[PDB]
Amino acid sequence: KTASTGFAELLKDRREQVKMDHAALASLLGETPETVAAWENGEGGELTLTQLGRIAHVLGTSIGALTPPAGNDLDDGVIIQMPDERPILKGVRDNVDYYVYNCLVRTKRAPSLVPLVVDVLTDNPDDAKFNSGHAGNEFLFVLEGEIHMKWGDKENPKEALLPTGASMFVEEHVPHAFTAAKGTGSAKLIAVNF
Amino acid sequence: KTASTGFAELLKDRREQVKMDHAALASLLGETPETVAAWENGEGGELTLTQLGRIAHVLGTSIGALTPPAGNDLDDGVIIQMPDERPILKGVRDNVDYYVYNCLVRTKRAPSLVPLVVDVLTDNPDDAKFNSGHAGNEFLFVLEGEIHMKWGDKENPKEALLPTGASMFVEEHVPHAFTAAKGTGSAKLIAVNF
Amino acid sequence: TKTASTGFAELLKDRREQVKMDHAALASLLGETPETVAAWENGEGGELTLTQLGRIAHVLGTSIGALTPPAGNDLDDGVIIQMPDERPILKNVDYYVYNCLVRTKRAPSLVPLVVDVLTDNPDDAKFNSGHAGNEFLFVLEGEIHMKWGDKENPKEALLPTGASMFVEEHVPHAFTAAKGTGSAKLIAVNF
Amino acid sequence: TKTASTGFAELLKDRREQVKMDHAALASLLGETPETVAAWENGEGGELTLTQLGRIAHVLGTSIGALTPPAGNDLDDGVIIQMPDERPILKNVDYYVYNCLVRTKRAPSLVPLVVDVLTDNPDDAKFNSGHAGNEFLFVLEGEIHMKWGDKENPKEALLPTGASMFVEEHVPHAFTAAKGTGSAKLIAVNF
Ligand SMILES: [Hg+2]
Ligand SMILES: [Hg+2]
Ligand SMILES: [Hg+2]
Ligand SMILES: [Hg+2]
Ligand SMILES: [Hg+2]
Ligand SMILES: [Hg+2]
Ligand SMILES: [Hg+2]
Ligand SMILES: [Hg+2]
Ligand SMILES: [Zn+2]
Ligand SMILES: [Zn+2]
Ligand SMILES: [Zn+2]
Ligand SMILES: [Zn+2]
Repeated sequence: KTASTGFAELLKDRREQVKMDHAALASLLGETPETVAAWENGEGGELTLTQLGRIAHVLGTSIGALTPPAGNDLDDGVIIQMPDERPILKGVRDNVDYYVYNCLVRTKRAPSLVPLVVDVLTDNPDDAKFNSGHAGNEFLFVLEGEIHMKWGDKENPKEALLPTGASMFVEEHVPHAFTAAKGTGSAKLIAVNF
Repeated sequence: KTASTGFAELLKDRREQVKMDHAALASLLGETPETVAAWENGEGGELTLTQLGRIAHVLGTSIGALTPPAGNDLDDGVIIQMPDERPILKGVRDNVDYYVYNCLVRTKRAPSLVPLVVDVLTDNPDDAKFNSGHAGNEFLFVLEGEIHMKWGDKENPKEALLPTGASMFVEEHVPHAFTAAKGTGSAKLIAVNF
Repeated sequence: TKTASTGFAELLKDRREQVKMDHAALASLLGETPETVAAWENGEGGELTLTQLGRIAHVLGTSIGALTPPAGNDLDDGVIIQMPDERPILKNVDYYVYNCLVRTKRAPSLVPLVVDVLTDNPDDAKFNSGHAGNEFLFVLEGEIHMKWGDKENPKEALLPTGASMFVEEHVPHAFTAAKGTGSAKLIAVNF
Repeated sequence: TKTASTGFAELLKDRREQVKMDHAALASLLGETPETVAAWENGEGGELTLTQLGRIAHVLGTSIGALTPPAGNDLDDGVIIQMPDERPILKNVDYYVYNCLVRTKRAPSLVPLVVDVLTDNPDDAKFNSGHAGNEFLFVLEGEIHMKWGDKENPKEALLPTGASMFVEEHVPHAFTAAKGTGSAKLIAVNF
């Protein structure tokens, strides 16, 4: 139910898995057997990131293997966000907005799902600044106006115009950048990273 | 480059993996060693689904392990669909349309990605017919009007109203159904199964 | 068949519905009638060729593997045993005998072997090019001379009885018995 | 530390950027200053407690594991060896001795053991409740009496030297040496 109960359980499981008793694990970590027992009784909440790294190391695993998954924030399998709930970040250069990011619903049950409405306020394709690609795949859909999309190698990009209603898939690790089509003022798209 | 070259390569790999020569594999399948060799030389294109099932069985694996992945239809990591390319299926009951499905971009590199614009033509929540849930997760976003969403157990559903701009996540295997809000005529949403 | 065609029948239907194609839509793309597509979804797809399956998977934007069922279940309440008398052998030809241990469709990548290592000249060790998966090894009898990495300048280890080893996916490796000791035996578990 | 804090630093930044939060946004949600969040992303997060990490992961809609680096690499060009003299032991207490074979951070679920089985009374076999992963077993010495499934009415097998077995994830099982044969030995590979 918490980081430390989650840890207590996963710690005990791993330790038993590798056939160590409290004393063996304690001897590897500069603690008493009693202290290791306390962790497994849910008293590990004040362990530091550094100490957790050492525990994972001596158990031949990662901190992730010893900590609980993200958790469940769903309501019988669903989560809903109303339109006046959306968080917003602005893409700014020299106190000029280039993008506004309208954050749509997210869930701990699918952490890589990041959907956004992007207001695209630059209509100078020169302004497009390449990222370096995502860990995951991405789906885009043009809601308003027309997008000038660039992808691949920032030095010699591939480019395309996407009118309203166009849809696109960008594979993991593919660098990309976009603005509105030259001189057309502004555009809007939905981007779903997953 | 084809089903049969893909198979030829995967067949040889598996057979070598389990330490069988052509003769051993041939003796399990009612063929000569030469025939099995021919398959590995790319001559398996006329093998039936049934015969493939038997080959997979005797090799202790699945037909999928012996056939190539979906393939690559991307253009330097991307695929784009223009708005007048979209395929359409209609949800019809007694020659009355309830839904129109406007199929957005798909790719063999991520087969479970199925994005749709759904025109919702029924505004009677009684008309909502539950599916039985998806293999994958689903993201929804209301583009026009207002949606009456139902989910969970069809006998005692959970329900919510989603106005324009609302967004929603439905976990794998969660049954759901939707119409437009009662009496409001019609609505439109984007649904991204992934 | 029953399982392949019945499994194909169910997954075909699921996938078709998933991409919002009715029988008529799918049938047209394949040059078939809707009744033919219906017949496949009724379990009558057993005579479809590998090439035809490739085209169905293509039009459905997916793979043959996605439209076909997993390997079956050959376990007896979660377990499968192999008795020592029941091992298949393949004799890296004449100087290694491969005694195949238990395998299961529920974990097709698991391939455990007892390898009889009959060469004791490390100079003749022949490097493979690496496995697709990891490997665990345990020296059962004798003493093994293991080589790995770059065949031109390999890492090496002399491994007495009871030694154990892990070889990561794609790492080239070779073994012989230790120079002049005759023969050795290991258990190799590819997983 | 270096690796945990440096790894946290990089993944924190990636995730923050991914969900479109600047330092100030993240800092406010955590009751911290933006300079503090900047300091973490500069490798100064080593003293963060398990509880504080839980809250950072919570606000970022993810897990601690997603914000922390994988287990390191302890391999020598793709390989790790363990010599027979180097086995850790745990003595299912007094009648099983567990001799730990080679393990690696590159495959943390791989736990191979030599199990010395010192009880030869099948009546006393104690059932575990099943593993999280699969298991491969090979009878090294003697003869094993294996039980599995329902402890109330188990499936059983007498397994002579050289027998091999696969036990699927979550299947309860127990073993002793065969009645009155004294002792036995197997290699168990959990993977
Ligand atoms: Hg945000
Ligand atoms: Hg935002
Ligand atoms: Hg369609
Ligand atoms: Hg469609
Ligand atoms: Hg074999
Ligand atoms: Hg064999
Ligand atoms: Hg141990
Ligand atoms: Hg041990
Ligand atoms: Zn992107
Ligand atoms: Zn759905
Ligand atoms: Zn090998
Ligand atoms: Zn076990």
